[PDB]
Amino acid sequence: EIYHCRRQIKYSKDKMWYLAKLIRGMSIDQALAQLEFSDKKGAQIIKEVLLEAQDMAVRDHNVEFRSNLYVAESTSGRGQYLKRIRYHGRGRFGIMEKVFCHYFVKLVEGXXXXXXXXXXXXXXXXXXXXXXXX
Amino acid sequence: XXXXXXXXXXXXXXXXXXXXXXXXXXXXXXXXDYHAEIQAFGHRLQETFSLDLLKTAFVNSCYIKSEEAKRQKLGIDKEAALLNLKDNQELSEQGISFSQTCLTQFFEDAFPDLPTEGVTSLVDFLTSEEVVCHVARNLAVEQLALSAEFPVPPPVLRQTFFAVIGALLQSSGPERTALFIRDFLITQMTGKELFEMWTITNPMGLLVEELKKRKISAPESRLTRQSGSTTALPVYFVGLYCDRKLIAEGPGETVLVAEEEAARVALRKLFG
Amino acid sequence: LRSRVTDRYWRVQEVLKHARHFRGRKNRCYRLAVRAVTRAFVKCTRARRLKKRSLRTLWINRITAASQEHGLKYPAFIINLIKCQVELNRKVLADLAIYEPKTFKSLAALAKRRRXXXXXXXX
Amino acid sequence: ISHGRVFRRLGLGPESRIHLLQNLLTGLVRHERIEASWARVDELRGYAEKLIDYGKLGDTNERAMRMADFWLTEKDLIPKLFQVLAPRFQGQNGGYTRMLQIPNRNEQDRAKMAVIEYKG
Amino acid sequence: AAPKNRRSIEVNRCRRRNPQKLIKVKNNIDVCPECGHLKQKHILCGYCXXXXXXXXXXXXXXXXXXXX
RNA sequence: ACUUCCAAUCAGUGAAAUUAACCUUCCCGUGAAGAGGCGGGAAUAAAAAAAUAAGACGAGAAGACCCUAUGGAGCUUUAAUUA
RNA sequence: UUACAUUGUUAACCCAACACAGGAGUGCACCAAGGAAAGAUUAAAAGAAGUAAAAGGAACUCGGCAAACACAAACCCCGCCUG
RNA sequence: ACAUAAUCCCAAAAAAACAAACUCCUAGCCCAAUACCGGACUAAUCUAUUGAAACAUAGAAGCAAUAAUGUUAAUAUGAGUAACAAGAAGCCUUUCUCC
Ligand SMILES: [Zn+2]
Repeated sequence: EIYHCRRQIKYSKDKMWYLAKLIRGMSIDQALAQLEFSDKKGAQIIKEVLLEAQDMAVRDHNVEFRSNLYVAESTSGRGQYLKRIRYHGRGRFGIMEKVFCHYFVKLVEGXXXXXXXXXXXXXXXXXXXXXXXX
Repeated sequence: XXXXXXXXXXXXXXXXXXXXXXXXXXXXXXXXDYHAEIQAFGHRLQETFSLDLLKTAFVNSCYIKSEEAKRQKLGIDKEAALLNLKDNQELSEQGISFSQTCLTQFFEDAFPDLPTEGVTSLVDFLTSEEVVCHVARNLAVEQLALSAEFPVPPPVLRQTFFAVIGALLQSSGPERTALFIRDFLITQMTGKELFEMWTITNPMGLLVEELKKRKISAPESRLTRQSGSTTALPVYFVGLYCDRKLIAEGPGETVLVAEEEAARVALRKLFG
Repeated sequence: LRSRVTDRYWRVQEVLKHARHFRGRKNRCYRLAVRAVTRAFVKCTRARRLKKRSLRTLWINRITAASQEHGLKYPAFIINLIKCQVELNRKVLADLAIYEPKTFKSLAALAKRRRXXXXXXXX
Repeated sequence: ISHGRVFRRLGLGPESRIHLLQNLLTGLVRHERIEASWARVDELRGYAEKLIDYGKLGDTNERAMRMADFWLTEKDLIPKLFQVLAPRFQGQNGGYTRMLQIPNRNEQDRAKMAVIEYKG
Repeated sequence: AAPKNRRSIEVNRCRRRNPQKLIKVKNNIDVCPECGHLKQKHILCGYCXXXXXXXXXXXXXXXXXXXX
C-alpha cells in the first residue's frame, strides 16, 4: 500500500472533504481529471497530493503498471486552530477561528471494483423469506 | 500503586489488537507431567490401565519428527523415540476396526428394522471426522494431546482420540469401552439429521424400494384437499397410501416439497 | 496533600463501560451516562416486576384461545379446574394448550362433564 | 420581471454599461480580438455587428459618420475601421464577431472566460 | 432569533450530505484533436492555444512597436 | 413601473448571542389551573433551499411598578440629641 | 567673543481596543493636483436610496408627518427680542 | 345557548371471571422512607511496621463533585449562515472610461 499525507496546511476541512469523498473509490486517472477540472480550493491541493502519491508509487514501490493503481481510501482530519480577533461594533470582539486540514491518502494496487447495485426483488424475496423463517 | 494498574490496563488493552497463537507447552500454568495427567485421568474415569499405551495415545508423529529434526540440527546427542509411533499406529488400526464392529453391533441390536443402507449411512455419520473431533474438543482432549506444530488441527486430535480408544480396548477390554463411547455418541446425535443425510437423494424412490422390499406394495400419492394462498405459500394436502390404507398425510408449499416431506415422515414411520 | 489521581477517571471509565451501546452523548459523556444508567436500573426493576404480569396475561390469552376452540370460555375452564382439584399452573397448561392438544381436550371434556353433572344435579 | 427582456444589467448602471460597451468595443476593434467574461462578450457581439454595419453604410454619409463618432471617441479606430476592416466584410452579412470559450478560469472569481474575434 | 438547543450529529450529517448531493460528477473530459492532451468539453485546448495566443500577442506587440 | 445597494447563486476568509439532553405533528381532556414528552383519537417514508413570524409562557435585563429587610444613599425640618 | 558653534528638520503618519463613512489648529489653490463603487453571477420575494404616473387633489392621518410643487392669505396663547 | 375537531378514556354493546409492596409457597445477606440523630465500612495522600514493580495493622488530613447566570482550559451548536470586495483593453507598461 502507498500512503501519503499533508499536514499544517490551512483550508476548510468541510470543504476539502467534498473533493475528498469525490475521488474515494475512483481510479487514479478519473480522479486526476476530476481534481484538475474540479472548481474549488481543495482541487489544487488534493491534485498535488495525488501527483506526489503517484510519484512515490512509481519510484518507491516500483510499480510495473500504473493502470493497476487506484484510490482505495481518502480522508481529511483537523489540525490545530489559529485564534484571531474579529472586531465588531459597540466595542465587542468576536473570535475568528482559522482552521486546518490534514489530508491523508491511502492507495492499494489492483483493479478497482465497486458495486453499489442491489436487486430489489431478489433482496426482498430473500430477506422476507428468511425473516419469516426466523 | 498506579503504575501496576496502568501496566495491567495497558497489557489488557494491548491484548485486544494482538492475538497470540495457542501454545501446547505453555498452555497449562502449573508444570505438566505425564504421571499427574494419567493419575487424574484414572481418578475421573471408572477404570484406566496401560499407562504406557495411554501416554503413547497422546503422542503424534509430528512431535517425533520435529524432535528428531532438532536432534539432527543441533547435533548434540542422539536418542530413539521411534518405537512410540510404531506402537501407536497398531493401536489405532485395531481401534478403528473394533470401533466399526462395536458400532455395527449397536445399530444391529438397537434398530433391527433398519435396512442395510440406513445402517451404512448412520455408521458413516457416526464415524464422521467432524463430529468425533467435535466431541474430542468438547471433552478437552486437546489439553492432554501433544502436538509440536499446532494443537488445533483435526488430524492430530482425531488420531489421538482413536489411539485413546484403542488403548481403552487393549487395557480395559471391550466391556468398559461399550460403556464409555455409547454414552457420548447418542447424546451427541439428538437430531433428525440422522435420517436426513440418507434422504438427500430421491426420498420417494427410497420409500418405493423399502415398501417393495417389505410389504411389496407400490406407494400412491393422492391429493386429499387444497387450501390455496397466493401471497406467501399455497397449502396442498397430500396423502400417501398403500393398498387403500393411508400411510401418511401432510401439507406443502409446492407439490414436490409436499411429496418430499410426506415421503420423509413415511420414511421415519417405517423405521420402527 | 492528596490528589485526584486515577480515582475519578476510573469511576467515569466504569460508568462509561456500563454506558456502552447507548445512543449519543450518553455513551460518551459521563453525566448523561449516569442519568441514563439510573433510569436503566429503575426500568430493569420495574420490567422485571411486570414481566410475570405480561407472561401471565399471555398465558391466559393462549389458554382462553385453546378453550374457545373446544366450545367453552376461560373462566368456566378455570372454575372446572378448581373444582377438579387441579393446581396446575397456567404456564404448563398453556404449553399443553400448544404442544399437546390431547391433554387439554381431556381436561376440557372433564370440564364439560363436571359442568353438565352440576347443571343436572342442580335441576 | 425578466420576461421577454434582452439588454442585461451585469451590475452596472446605464452610463456604466454604455461606457463598458464602448471600451470593450474599443479594445475589440483595436486588437481585432479580446478576452472578457462570457456575458459581456455575448452582449458585445450585437453592438459590434451594429458598428460594423454602420461602417458598411457609407464613409461620406453623415448619419454613419456621427454615429461612428458618437460611439468611438478615439481617432485611431475610425479610419482603421472604415478603410481596412470594413471592405473585407463587404460580402458578409452576419459573418463577423465570432465568440469562443477559454479552457481555464480566473484564480479569484473563477469567472468563465470567452474571446471575441473578427474574421481575418 | 437564537437556537433552542444544540444540534445532534445525526441531523447535521443528514443535512450536510444527502440533500446537497455533495458535488455531482459529470464528464467534462475530452481529448484534444491537435496535441492529444486532455481538456474540457466544448472548449479550446489549454496547450496548443495559449502558447500560440502568447506568440500572437508578442507578434502584435512587435508589429505595433515596429509600426510606431 | 424602473434604477442602484443588499437579499439569491458560486468561490475565497469564516462570526455572534443562545444551547439540560432531544427521535421534536394535531385535536379533545387532564396535569400548580395555557402539553410536541400524560391519556385517548386523528395524521405521518426519509433530508434541504428560498420565504411568512403563531407556538417552544422565544432570546435579551437576579422588575425601574407592589410589598418585604429592625438594607443603603440624597434632600428637608419646630424629630430628638450637640463638638 | 570666534556667536565660522549645539539640537531638530527632510524619513512614514496620527487620536477613537481595529488599515474604524466618526476628530481637530494655520496659509492659499479648486487645476495641469488626487482617488477609481478594483471578486464574479443572478434581474425572486422583501428592504434601503432614487425616478416617473391615468382621474381625483388631504378623500391619508393624532397632526399637510412624509413628499413632489412651492410659500398667497387669517385668527390666538406664552415669551419682548439677539442668546 | 358559547366561541379550534368529535364522543362526558377506543371501538362497540345491551336494556359467575380477570385483577395489587396484600396473603400463601420457595431461598437467604429477616421484614421502605423527607428534615434530623445513631452504628458499621470503602476510594485517595502521607508517616511508623512489614512486603519490595499489585497488599494490612494503626496514626495524621488541603480526603471522594453533576450543578453555585461557578472558576480555568479545551472543543461544539448556530454554520459553511450573517459579514467583508462595480471600470476595461492590452502590454511590460500604456490607452480609454468614472468620481
Ligand atoms: Zn491541444
